[PDB]
Amino acid sequence: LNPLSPDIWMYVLLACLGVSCVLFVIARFSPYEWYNPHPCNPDSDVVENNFTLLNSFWFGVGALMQQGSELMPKALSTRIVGGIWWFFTLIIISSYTANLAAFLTVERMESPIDSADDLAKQTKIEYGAVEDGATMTFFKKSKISTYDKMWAFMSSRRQSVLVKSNEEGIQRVLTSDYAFLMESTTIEFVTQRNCNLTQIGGLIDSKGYGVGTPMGSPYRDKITIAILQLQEEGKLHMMKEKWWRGNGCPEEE
Amino acid sequence: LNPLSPDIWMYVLLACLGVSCVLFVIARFSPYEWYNPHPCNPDSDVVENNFTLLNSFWFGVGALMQQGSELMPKALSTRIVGGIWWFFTLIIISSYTANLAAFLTVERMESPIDSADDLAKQTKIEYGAVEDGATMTFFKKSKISTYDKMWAFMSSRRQSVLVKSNEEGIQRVLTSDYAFLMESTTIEFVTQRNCNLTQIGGLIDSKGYGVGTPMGSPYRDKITIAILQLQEEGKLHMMKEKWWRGNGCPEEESKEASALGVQNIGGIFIVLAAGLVLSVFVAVGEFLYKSKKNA
Amino acid sequence: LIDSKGYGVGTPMGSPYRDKITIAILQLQEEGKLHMMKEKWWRGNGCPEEE
Amino acid sequence: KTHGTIIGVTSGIVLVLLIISILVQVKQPRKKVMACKT
Ligand SMILES: *[C@@H]1O[C@H](CO)[C@@H](O)[C@H](O)[C@H]1NC(C)=O
Ligand SMILES: *[C@@H]1O[C@H](CO)[C@@H](O)[C@H](O)[C@H]1NC(C)=O
Ligand SMILES: *[C@@H]1O[C@H](CO)[C@@H](O)[C@H](O)[C@H]1NC(C)=O
Repeated sequence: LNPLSPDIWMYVLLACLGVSCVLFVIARFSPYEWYNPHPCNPDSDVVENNFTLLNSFWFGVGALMQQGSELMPKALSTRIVGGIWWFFTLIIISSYTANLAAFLTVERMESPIDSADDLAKQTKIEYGAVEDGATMTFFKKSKISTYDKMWAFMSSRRQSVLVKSNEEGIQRVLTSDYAFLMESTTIEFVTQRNCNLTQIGGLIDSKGYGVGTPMGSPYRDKITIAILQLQEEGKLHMMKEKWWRGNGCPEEE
Repeated sequence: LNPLSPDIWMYVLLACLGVSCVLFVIARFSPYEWYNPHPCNPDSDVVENNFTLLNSFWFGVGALMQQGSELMPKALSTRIVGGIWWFFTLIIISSYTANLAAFLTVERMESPIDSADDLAKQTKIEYGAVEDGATMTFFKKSKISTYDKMWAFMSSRRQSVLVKSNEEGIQRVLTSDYAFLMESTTIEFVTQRNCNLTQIGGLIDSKGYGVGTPMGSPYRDKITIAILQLQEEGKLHMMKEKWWRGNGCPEEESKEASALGVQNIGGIFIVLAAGLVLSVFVAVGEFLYKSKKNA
Repeated sequence: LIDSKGYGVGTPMGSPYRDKITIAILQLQEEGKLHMMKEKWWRGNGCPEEE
Repeated sequence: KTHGTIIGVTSGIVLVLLIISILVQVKQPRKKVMACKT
């Protein structure tokens, strides 16, 4: 019912009722309309209109309902009125399909924001990040003009939008237009286990997860070999599954 | 009738008349088009032609709308006319809905807010601001990379966008399409007064009105508390209103859906009422004329 | 990305340059110069206009 | 639905149209019964 405002719907109601009743009260009081019943009617004296409330009421119902009913009118007045009814319903329903097509197309042709630079150009959607989470710091020291102007916008809010707490920016995004630029892993974790949330764009940066050791650590090279073994095997894949999608998938829409 | 040329709007009516009259012509001198009244009885005439002067016009009308009557002819030389008729009807119906669709789709796509925050990437309204006031001084060195472009374009055409003063700015706006750019307080007040003048967009920056004072004077730090007290009372808000109330602009339909309504559909209902009252008029006229023929 | 692999520099055992090159790589990575020069040498034509 | 009916631009128009409709519907079965008699 959306593509036609409920200011017209009652008008369909009243207009239909009026057309039906008026066309009947025109048709019953007419001298031509009475007609002989019998097929081989040898000029009998039983001519009468057939129209009953049911005959005309759903005549209007069918015409409004975009389907020719029975009981063609005969008199000039009834015929012109029924023509006006046909015209009215035609124009209304044609308009209806027009507007509904308008909605469907205009929705279909929208484009959701996707690119980090696409957001750079944008102003209403607010970028965000847990400040000093090593992310916005990179923006401080970024050299790409895009990242430079994102950092400029960040400084422009001056912590008015920037939050210090991950979950808090999470809810901000849940409730407002907020970006809250964070690290990839938490993104995947939350998204797979959340509603209404999406990974967007690619990966801006290339940080790495490693093992910290002193200059002298025998296990350094050994563990390099070990990790190349595991990643060659990919047990880390199933581990990520276990702790990201093993809860992600059951909680996945 | 907007999604069609009125030329066609009258040509179609005259073609209605023409097709009807030629239909009656072809029906009259047609042998096959004489049905037998009392058909189960073989003893009668063949007066039944399924067509009067009334019938031809009637079927020209009622065939058009996708209901149709049951007054079909039976001759091949007739059906052919009817087929061309229904083909013309199909073409006009397929055109009309489509064109109305194109209209409304363009209207939906007609975003009116001017981007509501950045007339940047529009490059045609020719916005402006109070010359060398506080605004451009912000736009100068403002590296937000959107409002920068605004500064660039106001810098280029720094002969028509830079305006003498507030009154002259708003008068230039009233003159022609000229978006204007200055302090939200005056914006609000003057739009609080010129009601059908329009508020645009939310906030851009935020500055401070406080109280100046001799340097290091104790007065400042003991008027600060008074200011804070007035704030945390609320006298500030109602006091602000009392000088900013002015005259309230009548509301405008922003939130409510631009789904089709009566402001865009209405005329047809009044068309209906006028036609049907005309119809009852001519109906009682015809009844009395029937009686006059009898009486 | 179906798989994960990394291009690294080769050297025999005991090379002093392993660590001095790791730190250099990290600094240049934080410089984003790698990013821009990767863009350049992987730029090519770009997308035409197709709408 | 009380407010929905009552609140409209000049529901008075709504009521007038409803009155016309109801009254003419009342007119109908009179001629229905008279036709049945005739
Ligand atoms: C959609 O956007 C509105 C805009 O304020 C926001 O309030 C709302 O939480 C969002 N989500 C839903 C489900 O409406
Ligand atoms: C997603 O939004 C819906 C409303 O559209 C809400 O009922 C649901 O709780 C939301 N889920 C979240 C925020 O995870
Ligand atoms: C507002 O209404 C007045 C009517 O007196 C008219 O003169 C004026 O042009 C309208 N528009 C503006 C922006 O004032």
